[PDB]
Amino acid sequence: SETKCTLKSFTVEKGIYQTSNFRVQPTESIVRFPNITNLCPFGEVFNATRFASVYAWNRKRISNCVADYSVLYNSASFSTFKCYGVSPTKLNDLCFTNVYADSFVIRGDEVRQIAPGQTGKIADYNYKLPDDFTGCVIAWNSNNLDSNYNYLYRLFRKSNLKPFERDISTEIYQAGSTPCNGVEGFNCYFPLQSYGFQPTNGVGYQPYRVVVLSFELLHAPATVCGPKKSTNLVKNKCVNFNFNGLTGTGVLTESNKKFLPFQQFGRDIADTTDAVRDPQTLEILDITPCSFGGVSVITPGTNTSNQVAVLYQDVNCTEVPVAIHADQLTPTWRVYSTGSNVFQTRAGCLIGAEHVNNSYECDIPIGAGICASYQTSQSIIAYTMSLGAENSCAYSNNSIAIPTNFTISVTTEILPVSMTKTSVDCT
Amino acid sequence: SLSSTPSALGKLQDVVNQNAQALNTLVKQLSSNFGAISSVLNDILSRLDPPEAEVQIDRLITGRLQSLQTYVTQQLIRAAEIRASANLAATKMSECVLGQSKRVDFCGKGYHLMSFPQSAPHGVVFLHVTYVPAQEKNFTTAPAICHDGKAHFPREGVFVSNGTHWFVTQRNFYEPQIITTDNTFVSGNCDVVIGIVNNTVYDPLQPELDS
Amino acid sequence: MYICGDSTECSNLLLQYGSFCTQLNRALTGIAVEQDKNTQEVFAQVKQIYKTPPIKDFGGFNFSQILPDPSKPSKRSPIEDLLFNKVTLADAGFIKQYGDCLGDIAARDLICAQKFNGLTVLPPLLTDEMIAQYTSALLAGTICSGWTFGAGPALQIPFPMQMAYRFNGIGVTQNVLYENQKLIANQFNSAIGKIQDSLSSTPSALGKLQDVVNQNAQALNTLVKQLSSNFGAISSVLNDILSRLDPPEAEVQIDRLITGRLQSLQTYVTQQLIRAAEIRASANLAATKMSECVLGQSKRVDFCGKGYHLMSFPQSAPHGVVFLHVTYVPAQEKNFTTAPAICHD
Amino acid sequence: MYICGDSTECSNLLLQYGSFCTQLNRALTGIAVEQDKNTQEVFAQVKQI
Ligand SMILES: *[C@@H]1O[C@H](CO)[C@@H](O[C@@H]2O[C@H](CO)[C@@H](O[C@@H]3O[C@H](CO)[C@@H](O)[C@H](O)[C@@H]3O)[C@H](O)[C@H]2NC(C)=O)[C@H](O)[C@H]1NC(C)=O
Ligand SMILES: *[C@@H]1O[C@H](CO)[C@@H](O[C@@H]2O[C@H](CO)[C@@H](O[C@@H]3O[C@H](CO)[C@@H](O)[C@H](O)[C@@H]3O)[C@H](O)[C@H]2NC(C)=O)[C@H](O)[C@H]1NC(C)=O
Ligand SMILES: *[C@@H]1O[C@H](CO)[C@@H](O[C@@H]2O[C@H](CO)[C@@H](O)[C@H](O)[C@H]2NC(C)=O)[C@H](O)[C@H]1NC(C)=O
Ligand SMILES: *[C@@H]1O[C@H](CO)[C@@H](O[C@@H]2O[C@H](CO)[C@@H](O)[C@H](O)[C@H]2NC(C)=O)[C@H](O)[C@H]1NC(C)=O
Ligand SMILES: *[C@@H]1O[C@H](CO)[C@@H](O[C@@H]2O[C@H](CO)[C@@H](O)[C@H](O)[C@H]2NC(C)=O)[C@H](O)[C@H]1NC(C)=O
Ligand SMILES: *[C@@H]1O[C@H](CO)[C@@H](O[C@@H]2O[C@H](CO)[C@@H](O)[C@H](O)[C@H]2NC(C)=O)[C@H](O)[C@H]1NC(C)=O
Ligand SMILES: *[C@@H]1O[C@H](CO)[C@@H](O[C@@H]2O[C@H](CO)[C@@H](O)[C@H](O)[C@H]2NC(C)=O)[C@H](O)[C@H]1NC(C)=O
Ligand SMILES: *[C@@H]1O[C@H](CO)[C@@H](O)[C@H](O)[C@H]1NC(C)=O
Ligand SMILES: *[C@@H]1O[C@H](CO)[C@@H](O)[C@H](O)[C@H]1NC(C)=O
Ligand SMILES: *[C@@H]1O[C@H](CO)[C@@H](O)[C@H](O)[C@H]1NC(C)=O
Ligand SMILES: *[C@@H]1O[C@H](CO)[C@@H](O)[C@H](O)[C@H]1NC(C)=O
Repeated sequence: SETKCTLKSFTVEKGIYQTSNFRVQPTESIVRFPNITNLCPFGEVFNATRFASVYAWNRKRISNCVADYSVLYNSASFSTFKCYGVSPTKLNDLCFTNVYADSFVIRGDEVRQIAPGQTGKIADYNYKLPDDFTGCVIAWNSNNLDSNYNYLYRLFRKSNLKPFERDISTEIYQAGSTPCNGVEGFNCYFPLQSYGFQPTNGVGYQPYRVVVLSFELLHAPATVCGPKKSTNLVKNKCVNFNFNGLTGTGVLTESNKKFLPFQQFGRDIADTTDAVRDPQTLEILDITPCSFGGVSVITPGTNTSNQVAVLYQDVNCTEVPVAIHADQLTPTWRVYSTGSNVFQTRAGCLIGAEHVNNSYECDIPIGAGICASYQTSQSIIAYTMSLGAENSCAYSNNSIAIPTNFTISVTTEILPVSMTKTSVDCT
Repeated sequence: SLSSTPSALGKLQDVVNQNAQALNTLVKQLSSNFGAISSVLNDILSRLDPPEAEVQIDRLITGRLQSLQTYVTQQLIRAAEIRASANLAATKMSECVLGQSKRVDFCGKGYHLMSFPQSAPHGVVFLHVTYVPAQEKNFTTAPAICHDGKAHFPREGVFVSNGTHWFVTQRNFYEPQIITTDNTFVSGNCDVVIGIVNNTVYDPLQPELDS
Repeated sequence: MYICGDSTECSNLLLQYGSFCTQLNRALTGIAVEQDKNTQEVFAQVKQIYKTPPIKDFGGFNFSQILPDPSKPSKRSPIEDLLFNKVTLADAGFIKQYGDCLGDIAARDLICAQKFNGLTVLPPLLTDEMIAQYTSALLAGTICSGWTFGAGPALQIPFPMQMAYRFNGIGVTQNVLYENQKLIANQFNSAIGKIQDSLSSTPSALGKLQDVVNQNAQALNTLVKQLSSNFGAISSVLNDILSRLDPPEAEVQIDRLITGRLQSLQTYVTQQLIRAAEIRASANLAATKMSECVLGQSKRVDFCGKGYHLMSFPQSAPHGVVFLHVTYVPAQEKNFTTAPAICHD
Repeated sequence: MYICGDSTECSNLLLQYGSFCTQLNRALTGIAVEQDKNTQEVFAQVKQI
């Protein structure tokens, strides 16, 4: 049936057919995580009374602690929770490295400015995010909680602000051809300008408190993970591993990789992680993806019989049920995973075809000199193809062989000459 | 032989099957979203304003252009293959129907005699009339025959022996002949050749001279 | 597996692109079947397996360097054994299938199916032993019979007599061989020895075969190395896009990855189809040379060597065939005065 | 130069795609070498002048 679906037909002709994988691969998951047990200093980023202004936004380096982002993610005190490059739901299981938390205060119209790749006034002169930024921006209205000319900004910056940099210089900006003598004149103004927050001025000018959390990644073993539970790792079975945020699906198997102590991940030529170091126990488990897919069925044609043989490409006949995950397969599929007709050819493990010691012409080419044929009661037999009839002309000097008769034989050579002339109207 | 064997014209039917499969795949690739909200342009156009319908229409355009390019490339490759086969067929018609070819196995298993063309759907069938030897017989052979001080080699033939006497035949048909001077030529004495045997080469002039 | 390895979210999106993987698999299967047919057409010309000559006295001709060597694990001639050591996969990038790609080597492995990113190398239908047996049968039939074994029943003939026939074929009488038989045999043996020495000494002797392997490994190393390209997405790994982004804003990066990897696969398949056409042309030429020169004597000039063709001997080589063309070359010319006709009375 | 003609931003954006520019150069170089091989094969039959 898998072959009939691969060819999208209800009738299958004689031969070998490579079959696409229609089977249930996925299974349980593991969340193996490091041994860090302490809450991050996330409390003093959102419940602090003092907040430095936007021109002097305050940055803290959170590292080496667990932090339940769900406690921030569930609170209704926030209005904008815009996450770029990540999903707030997935912030829990993800383990990042070297989290950065910046905090400041802006006005209502200025909240939109806090976003990657955007031109504005504070976004261009006071706090500029990178063009690509993996993290979140959380801004909440605090109108009747902070309003007062304490908060200020840099109205007149020279050209712009390099992303992720601070500048609190009080030098007077030069805004004209006349060189700035040092005191603010007609061509010179104070960049440090403050707007007095009023308790009743309008929604646009209501103060807002903003925190930007940036989680850099691909920066050596991560430390700041979420509130995940380190589950017991299970080998030799399909899993969904989460080794320090290294999500993936496959089979974990004990490996002989040397894995010098500083190395942690391991990769193949295609830059795909085919190994891992378990954070709890420093053991190397290579990852072999599930969904075998390398299966070819041998059919004598559905017109003749519904019997089939199954060839697993390079699997070893003992390891056939371990591969293809025969435990999860249907019972009709399991008949072709083990039995009394297993035969190990150099082209793989063949199940369902009985090996015979005779040799005939190749009917269905299996490979490596092995062929298969439906013969009679009737069954599929696998043999070694015979090269030809075994004759021998006895070479003898001073002896010749001369024909005393002839035969007129008419052969037949078919040669294609032309194919169908077709045209396609592209439009 | 042509009728009883089912897959006799297999390579002529493969052309039709391949063309039909390619065209069917090209037609069926018109029912794929390629990421768009639908695989029908009218559904996209009747549900979406132009600025937002342009994205889905562009996705459909890219997918269908990719399908057309794949079809044209595979058709160019197949046309190159068919052109090679047609050049071979033209060479075979020139060298085997219009002549007699000495090339081995070019026009059948055996010594080529003639060929006959027969048109078939999308191709040509050559009936190769050839000559195959049969009913072999083993004889004793000698590179040369030593007459009185001279070595005789067969002009066009080979020396065989039916057990007691020596004949010279043609190499492709047993037609033994009496070894005479008109059958052989002399190229020295009986010292250099390895395997030279002793026999008599009859001269078809001594009986005339006697009488 | 190459595009959306063990990812159901990616597989569902790949389903929206129609039957593209089906076309790619059909093309690659056709290429592999054609690769088997090429060897079957070149080597399986005559299907009568003639035994290696036991009587090793052919009037002076040696033939030991081209006939199978019984004192070897494989019945390969010394020249064949020397040819099989000159084509190497050491510089090939996809040499990593040296992990015993016949049933795994260490614990389970599962190489050449799911250890790489979906790329496998199927084994040829005709093993090297079978190809060597075919070549040995051709050599034995040529030695015992000549050209008669390729045009009907094999007709035995002493080798000096067959060489006299082949001398007559090029326009030189039989006595020219029957007199300098020892000289011709010594020249043939020396030429075969020189061929062996030149093959053993020159490093890049089998440059045509090796350049094939280096062309098929480079085409595969490009395929794996294009799995590390993000193609504009946020990452080159689907397992990171899925573990970071929610479905609605992840299906815009997964679509980019799918498009890039599909384009890479299509490029590989197209270039491989063109290369397969070139190899098919070469295999057709090799089959024609086996038919017209190993199984006969060819009058076509420079088709089977520089000179007047006498005979040819096949030798299997990694992914190819080596023809040893024995030809007759005139030498030691001399000036004479010639006339069109002679006026008698 | 054909795709991103003298543009650092475009050249950097083109690096996201893999060896899609080395492959084309390799193919064109192979064709160019094969042309010289064809010319040598047809005409340079006998080396004696
Ligand atoms: C900043 O300080 C505020 C002060 O309100 C914190 O909000 C408070 O957080 C606690 C702990 O999560 C909440 O307690 C919870 O309340 C309900 C009771 O029905 C239930 O979900 C739990 O059992 C738990 O007791 C509390 O309700 C919440 N208060 C308000 C007004 O929202 C906040 O967590 C502090 N930290 C940050 C980062 O904002
Ligand atoms: C056909 O030619 C081959 C060589 O191409 C001849 O075989 C060679 O035979 C000579 C004489 O026996 C060998 O020389 C000696 O052989 C043994 C080796 O243990 C030893 O006595 C000496 O060290 C010396 O090498 C020679 O090695 C051998 N060559 C090979 C490659 O095996 C063969 O005799 C010829 N056939 C005939 C004349 O029927
Ligand atoms: C070999 O052939 C020769 C020639 O045909 C045979 O000798 C002849 O035999 C016939 C039949 O007995 C006689 O009529 C002739 O007179 C014989 N000719 C001579 C010249 O003697 C000979 O018998 C054949 N040998 C064998 C063994 O078959
Ligand atoms: C063929 O006939 C010649 C006749 O000359 C034989 O040569 C003689 O052989 C004998 C016996 O070996 C010698 O004693 C003579 O000296 C040889 N004479 C000459 C002139 O060389 C020759 O041996 C015969 N061949 C066979 C096979 O019998
Ligand atoms: C090639 O033919 C020659 C014919 O002379 C054979 O040499 C004779 O062989 C017989 C049979 O063994 C011996 O009784 C003779 O003594 C041999 N004669 C000479 C002069 O040596 C030779 O054996 C044949 N070749 C092979 C390989 O059998
Ligand atoms: C046959 O005669 C020709 C001239 O008709 C000779 O050619 C000469 O070759 C020598 C040596 O290479 C040159 O120095 C002369 O200039 C050639 N002459 C001409 C007219 O080109 C040729 O060498 C002679 N062949 C033999 C075998 O003696
Ligand atoms: C030798 O060649 C010469 C020159 O071609 C021939 O001489 C001719 O002989 C005939 C018959 O006697 C005369 O009529 C002619 O006048 C002669 N020609 C010249 C130019 O003098 C002569 O015939 C040839 N001889 C032979 C035997 O062929
Ligand atoms: C982490 O703790 C577990 C027990 O909870 C222990 O088995 C493991 O060795 C510890 N890992 C490290 C790196 O100390
Ligand atoms: C793999 O197959 C070999 C024979 O090819 C066999 O000896 C070996 O036991 C198999 N491997 C396992 C793990 O059973
Ligand atoms: C078949 O051949 C094998 C060796 O390949 C041998 O062990 C076995 O006994 C043979 N079986 C029969 C029934 O002859
Ligand atoms: C002789 O010819 C017969 C057929 O006529 C054949 O069977 C046999 O092998 C040949 N050779 C010898 C040496 O008898």
